[PDB]
Amino acid sequence: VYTKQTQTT
Amino acid sequence: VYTKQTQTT
Amino acid sequence: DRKAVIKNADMSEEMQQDAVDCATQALEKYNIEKDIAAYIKKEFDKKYNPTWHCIVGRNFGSYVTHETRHFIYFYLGQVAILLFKSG
Amino acid sequence: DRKAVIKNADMSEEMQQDAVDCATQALEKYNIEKDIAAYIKKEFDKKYNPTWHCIVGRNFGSYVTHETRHFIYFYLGQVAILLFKSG
Ligand code: NA
Ligand code: NA
Repeated sequence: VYTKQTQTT
Repeated sequence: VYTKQTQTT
Repeated sequence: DRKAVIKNADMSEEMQQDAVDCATQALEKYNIEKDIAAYIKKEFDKKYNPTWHCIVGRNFGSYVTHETRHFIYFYLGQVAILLFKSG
Repeated sequence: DRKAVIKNADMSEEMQQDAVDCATQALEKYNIEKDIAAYIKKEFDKKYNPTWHCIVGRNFGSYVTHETRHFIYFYLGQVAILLFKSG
């Protein structure tokens, strides 16, 4: 189990 | 536990 | 400042006003949507237990599965916020 | 038609090309982002087990928690797709 930040360009 | 559809205006 | 509108909610009426607070603080602090989203996520993981997921944006559609009573979706101004508990 | 670009992935290299397939079919079939998102979600819940969540949009930031090896984020053309397994 991990964690991710995502952001659109 | 349930399920939801969401859509921006 | 910004105007809180709840669009779909399955969540204690108190945790809702709470979710708006955590977001209003997040909007006041951060600018990037990714960043705003982590603040809210982390705060809810803290207060109520893991595992929250948060989406912040002006344009997206979602289809998620959430634990009963642990789901909110709302606008703060023109940004929209999805905050659910699954995991 | 559309150009698949993977931005962040933690997922079997095969399930990735698979995630693009499920999305390419979804884009060919549906138009609303919410709808596209349910198609992909449901297909992955079907193939690989519950519980997938999918976000489809042109503008959003996210902060989610996902089971190890069950996370992809990519663009099909100008729409972006987040597909993770938590729950
Ligand atoms: Na916090
Ligand atoms: Na399917």
